[PDB]
Amino acid sequence: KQQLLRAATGKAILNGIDSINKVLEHFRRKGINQHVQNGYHGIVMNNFECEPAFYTCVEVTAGNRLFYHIVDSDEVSTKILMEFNKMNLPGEVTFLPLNKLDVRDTAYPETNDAIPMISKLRYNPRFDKAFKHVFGKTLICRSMEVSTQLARAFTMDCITLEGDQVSHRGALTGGYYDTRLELQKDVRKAE
Amino acid sequence: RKAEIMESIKRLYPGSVYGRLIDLCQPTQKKYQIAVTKVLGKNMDAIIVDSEKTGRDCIQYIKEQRGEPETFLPLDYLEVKPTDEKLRELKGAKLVIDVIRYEPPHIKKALQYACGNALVCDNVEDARRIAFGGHQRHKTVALDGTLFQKSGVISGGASDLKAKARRWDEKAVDKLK
Repeated sequence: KQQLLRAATGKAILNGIDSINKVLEHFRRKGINQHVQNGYHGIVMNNFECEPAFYTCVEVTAGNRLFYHIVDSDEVSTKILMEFNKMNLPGEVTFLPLNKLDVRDTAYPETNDAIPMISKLRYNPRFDKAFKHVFGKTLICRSMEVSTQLARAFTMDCITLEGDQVSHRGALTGGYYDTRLELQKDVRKAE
Repeated sequence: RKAEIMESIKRLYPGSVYGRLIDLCQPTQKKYQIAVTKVLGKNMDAIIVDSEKTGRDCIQYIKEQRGEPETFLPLDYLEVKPTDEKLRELKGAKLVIDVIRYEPPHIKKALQYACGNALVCDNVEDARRIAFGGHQRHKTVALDGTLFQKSGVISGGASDLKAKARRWDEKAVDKLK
């Protein structure tokens, strides 16, 4: 059951969880560093919900920011790495530190051919600056070409429901998309 | 595998596909390989083209071939900021783009884009002190590949960054190829 997801994840990204987890239990078995375990909140992908029409654009918008780890602060963020690196473990780990986060206040264009991607995710409000960091700047646009207009005129990343992307600085991303949030759903369903 | 599509776009539109960033630049000293490899990240495979148009056609061509998604930085529309050269005075680190060598000189944009005013410091405590300590924060990376962004994000995995930085080495060996 659970292994269906991991297969979609690649040893690269998995080794960073397996490792970030061995460090967590290590502090635990030794009974040191409590603030750390009391301030680790899971990865981006296990802390929000969205409707299945947006699986593709939400998933590609975020790529692997999908595994950034919500943590309380910069000090819980660093101690996990110090030991991660000391134990010479298979990287990598990225932290969204709630105490430190700094996200730019943006107002979206009153446009009727685009919607704020974040207005379509359900998540705990304790975890706001984090989701605003990952999603707080990308619109979901009506067509490949609407993306272009909006991403050029305004400072917003754009993306269609089918995954075609254009950055606010000009970068173009596109290719053939097959068929992670999907199986994250199925597995949330057992438990 | 998929780079057999990569040449395919270099062929089709002959003079207009520069290639991916690994091919157009290199970190000066072996020292900075790990810091540069952390700052560039995904943008090391980011295909630099001449126009937004060739960008677009390359994505269309890719979809037809049913191939994995690629990123194109179009030198014609790429919207980058000028390097804040006042940061060359910071008394601990030096700008990251000052430690990369590229060519041709006009792809300079693709670099101001991947790098911006990123900084590279010696140890972790230094990268932190001058990323978070100032009135304005600065993206800062240490030589072991631990990154402190202006957004508050923090990241690492010194052992993976090490294996990843070896692509620069295999890339030199192809200078003799």
